[PDB]
Amino acid sequence: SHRKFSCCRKGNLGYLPRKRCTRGRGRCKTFPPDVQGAPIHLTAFLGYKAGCTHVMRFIDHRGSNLHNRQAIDQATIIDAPPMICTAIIGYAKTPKGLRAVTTVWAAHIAEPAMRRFYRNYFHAEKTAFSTYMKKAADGTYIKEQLGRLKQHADVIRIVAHTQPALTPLKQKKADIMEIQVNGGASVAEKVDYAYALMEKPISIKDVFSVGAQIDTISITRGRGFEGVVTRWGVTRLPRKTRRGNRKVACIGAWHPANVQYTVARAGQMG
Amino acid sequence: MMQKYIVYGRRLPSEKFPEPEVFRMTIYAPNEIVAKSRFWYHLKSLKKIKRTHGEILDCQHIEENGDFVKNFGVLLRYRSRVGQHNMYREVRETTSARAMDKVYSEMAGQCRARYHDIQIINVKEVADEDVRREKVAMFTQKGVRFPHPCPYVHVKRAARTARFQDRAPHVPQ
Amino acid sequence: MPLCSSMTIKVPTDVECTINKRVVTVKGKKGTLVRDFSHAPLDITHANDTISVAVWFPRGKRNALPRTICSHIENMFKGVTYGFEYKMRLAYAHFPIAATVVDNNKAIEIRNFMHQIKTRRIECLPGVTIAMSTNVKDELILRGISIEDVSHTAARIHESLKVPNKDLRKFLDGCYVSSRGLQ
Amino acid sequence: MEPTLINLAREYNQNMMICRHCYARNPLRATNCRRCRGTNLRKKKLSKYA
Amino acid sequence: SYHRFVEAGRLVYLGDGPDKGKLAVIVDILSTAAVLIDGPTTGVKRQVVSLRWAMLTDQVINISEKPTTEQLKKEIEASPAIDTFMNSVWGKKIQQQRLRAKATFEDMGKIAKLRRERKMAMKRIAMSIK
Amino acid sequence: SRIVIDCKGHILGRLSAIVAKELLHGHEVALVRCEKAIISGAFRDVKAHYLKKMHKRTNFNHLRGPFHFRAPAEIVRRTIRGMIPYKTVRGSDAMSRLRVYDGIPPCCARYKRVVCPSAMAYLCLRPERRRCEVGRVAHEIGWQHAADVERYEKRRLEECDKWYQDKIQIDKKIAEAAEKDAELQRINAELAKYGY
RNA sequence: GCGGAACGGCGUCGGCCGGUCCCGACAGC
RNA sequence: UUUGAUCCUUCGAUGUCGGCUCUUCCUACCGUCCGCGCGCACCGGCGCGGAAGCGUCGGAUUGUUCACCCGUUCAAGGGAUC
RNA sequence: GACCGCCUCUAAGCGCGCACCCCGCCUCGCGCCCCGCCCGGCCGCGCGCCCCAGCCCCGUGCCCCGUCGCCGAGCGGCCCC
Ligand SMILES: [K+]
Ligand SMILES: [K+]
Ligand SMILES: [Mg+2]
Ligand SMILES: [Mg+2]
Ligand SMILES: [Mg+2]
Ligand SMILES: [Mg+2]
Ligand code: NA
Ligand code: NA
Ligand code: NA
Ligand code: NA
Ligand SMILES: [Zn+2]
Repeated sequence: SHRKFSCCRKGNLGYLPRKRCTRGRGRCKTFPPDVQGAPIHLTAFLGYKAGCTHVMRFIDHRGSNLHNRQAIDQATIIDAPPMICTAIIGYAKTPKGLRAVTTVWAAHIAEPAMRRFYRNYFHAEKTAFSTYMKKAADGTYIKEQLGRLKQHADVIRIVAHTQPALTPLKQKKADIMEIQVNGGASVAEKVDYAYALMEKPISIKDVFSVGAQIDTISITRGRGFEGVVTRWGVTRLPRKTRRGNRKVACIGAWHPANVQYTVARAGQMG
Repeated sequence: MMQKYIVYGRRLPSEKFPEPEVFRMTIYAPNEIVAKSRFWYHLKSLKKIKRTHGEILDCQHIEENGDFVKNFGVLLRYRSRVGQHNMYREVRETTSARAMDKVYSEMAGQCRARYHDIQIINVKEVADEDVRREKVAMFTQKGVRFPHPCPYVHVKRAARTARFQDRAPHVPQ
Repeated sequence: MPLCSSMTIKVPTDVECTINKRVVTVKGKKGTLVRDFSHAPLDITHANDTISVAVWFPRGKRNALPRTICSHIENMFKGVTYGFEYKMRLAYAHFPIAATVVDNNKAIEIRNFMHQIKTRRIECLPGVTIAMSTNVKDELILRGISIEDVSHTAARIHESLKVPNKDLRKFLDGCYVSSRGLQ
Repeated sequence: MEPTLINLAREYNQNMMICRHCYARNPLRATNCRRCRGTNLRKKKLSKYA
Repeated sequence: SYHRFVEAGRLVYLGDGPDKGKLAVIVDILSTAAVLIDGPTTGVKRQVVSLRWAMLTDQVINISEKPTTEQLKKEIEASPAIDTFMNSVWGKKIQQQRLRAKATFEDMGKIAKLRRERKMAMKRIAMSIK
Repeated sequence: SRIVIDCKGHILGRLSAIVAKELLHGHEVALVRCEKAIISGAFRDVKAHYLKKMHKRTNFNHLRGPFHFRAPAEIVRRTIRGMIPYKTVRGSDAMSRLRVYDGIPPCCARYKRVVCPSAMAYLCLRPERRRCEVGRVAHEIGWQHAADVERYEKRRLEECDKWYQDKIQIDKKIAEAAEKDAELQRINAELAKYGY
């Protein structure tokens, strides 16, 4: 028979499964769309969370009770040491989706990236890019590869890495990220702009501006194995229950003779 | 596929009717067994003579010529699911036996009436000046022309043997 | 007709037309105009300044095509020799409706309908021009060589002006078509 | 409004037929509803402010 | 548009039925579904066939309104429509197919051997001279 | 040798039947330009049918099937699979001999293509019957690559057009050389006695 | 081309019975 | 989704009412969405078609389902071994 | 805008359109791709397009994957790290 009173389900089914993230860090799935003719600019940056604090500001918001007075707001600080560009990658739009054309690496690579290429730097034999750095001593090979990219690509991204030595972290290897280049009038302008800042530092001051809005991607705090009351927010059972009261009383009907994926269960949280 | 038969029949002579009257009918049927069955069917209803009280004197098959085209008018009655109806139809054919086939196929396809549900009242040949239906009339005129009504059939028929071909064939017209 | 249904029309002298695979092109002193009919099975023939349209084996709804196609062709002819002119009337009771033509007669802006706050913009279809009547006071004129485009634009305007959630028998306002013709 | 203007509006907003089955708008001398094919048609009622 | 029409005197090629592969002439029309044909000089007797069997040709013969069997024969023999049809592309192809119609299992082997040589000869020719 | 069929203008079901029979007999077949296959019926009815088909899923876990593909090539492959005993070794090997593509990719651009006229729409449907292409339905139910397929096909078609004239001249030269050559004349004369 | 009724259809094809009509019907004396 | 009529399966046992908790499904639609009609001036009401996304609550008495009353953003009906 | 001289939102054609439907964003993700260390082994031989009430002269061709074919180049694919 029918449930007597109206109530919604508990929790969002669009965030399933609730499992530990298997990606090393937060990754940018999509980049902002590219519009031709706008000034050429970068679209993303990578930093580290530092703290929170107060601010007092003046609110000019026509039509609200706050329009001409002060407000105390919460703010978050993110540490953003400069990034080093070190490679260029181009993609082609295809009936099968986005396919890479080729990636061109700079002549000289810094120690943090090399460290990122191994698991134990002290013992590991140092062979990554050993042949490549001899070929690319002169600019000819780089020019040829960039000509290929100019004649065959639709989307241009650069590869930058962080410098953990400028932070209080214990890590010594760097994080490598791809950053898209948006704007310009053609792919050649994008390729030249990307080539103009290879092996050079990039400051967050040149990416974002004050008053604009951004998205933040990360990995939330961990809690381990957790029960339904805290994992899904279901109601606790009354005090007289035998065998405890932190659970879901009924986990299904007789038919279907299975458990549905829409029922709350215990497992990993955070 | 019909034939046309002339059947003669009579009631067996009795003591008070030494020489009974003879009856002749024209029947269209696929063979002579069916022809005699239909003869007795009509004689029972119209003259109160059953197969058991009578005899068949002769069932003679008659073959027509079949060179030119004539217009035939057929008057019939058939039983539907809601009673009985009369009907006049016009057909164009070379023989009266071939016209009956066309009539029976049209009745089967359009009204859903079978052989034993139909009674043929009269079959006559009509002149080009007294045709009643528009299709026959439009085909009786002189110098009538039209393009091939279904030239795709020739191309389709040949594709059954030649399954895979190096180009799509055209339909000549 | 039982074997084939056909109809014929006359080609005027000032107009010249060409036919090919059911694509009819007409040229006149007002411009050129093209239509496509390859969506129907038709036999179009040109002989001694007459167009004839025939359909073989007219079965069912195939019998309705030759006459409508002939009407479309005659409309093309009358458009090329001299275009169409639809006239609209602005009907209002209390708040006058203010209409302004922008983009060199290629669009119009309507403001203050029923004293509303939002404004309406409609774009004339290719080959359609819009202007306000100099003689008559509250009038709209749209001209063009294709009867389809101008009537479509008039319908667009009329549907754009619509009173919501009232008794439409009593609240009568908007633009209405008052005349269709040539000149 | 001029009376002629009211005549123009009304011919767009008052004069039609209404099907007693589905309530659809039908032309002024139609015998069958364009939607349900039925034949029980009516006349759109006149406003009191004629 | 249309160029070949179902009419009296039109030459017709039979592509299906017991008498497929022969030429005949239309003498009368029964309906949009059947015609009365006759080929006095090609091996076809007078009979009624459905138009689904007859492929229209480009030739037309001038014949009397309702000719008889013997009358039609002289009328056909007095005309060049048949002779000029066989010399066309379609006529030559029909002759070739008639030739193919008579073949056994021994000549199937010989034909295949010659086909193999032709394929090899074509490859050598194309390579040698572009 | 592989049979490569150009599925432009073919009726989906009839082509599937022919291809399944060919696959079970040990032939390898590839289908190209699958977005141009045709389904008879008004676009509304076809779309409603496909939406209804997409509505069936295992209630207690949608990852347990049935799966509903959106690209035209996978739609065609599923239609073919419906006509084959794919749960046995004999039928499982047949489905591994089949390749389906949207457009004409480089892996197949150099083959000789054929058609099956018995399954083509201009011979199978009456003129006034409605029809639609599988590409439009696929786009309406979630396919993402229609515009890219169109762009690539345009580029390839122009490039192919550039290639036709060289073939024209080379073919003319080859024909003249073949006519001149004497050994071929003997073979042609020998074959002419059999009507070939 | 759903199991399916009273009852509707100017969907298409085929009929039966009655009127009016080149002495000009029908739809626009 | 009522209650009857019947006795096909189950007496070497399928734990027999309601509440609490939790999920899913139906539509024969109560509010919200889009159209049309009115004996539709406005406000407010009433009728019809498409539409199942969201909402459909807190209390007093009763084991109660149900019922009944107070209040509020004014408060449709059902299924899943009743 | 016709069948049905008139009238008709429909029969062919065209426009606008719903808290519903589908997609994006968002969560998971088998398999693939690029690059690095390396620069390897194997397999195959075959491209005109467009329309069907112009169908531009048709109603063919292939029919030998060994049945004698197997170099190179080119193009395509697979394997290993
Ligand atoms: K509920
Ligand atoms: K028991
Ligand atoms: Mg207890
Ligand atoms: Mg149990
Ligand atoms: Mg038990
Ligand atoms: Mg409903
Ligand atoms: Na079950
Ligand atoms: Na029950
Ligand atoms: Na129960
Ligand atoms: Na969202
Ligand atoms: Zn109605």
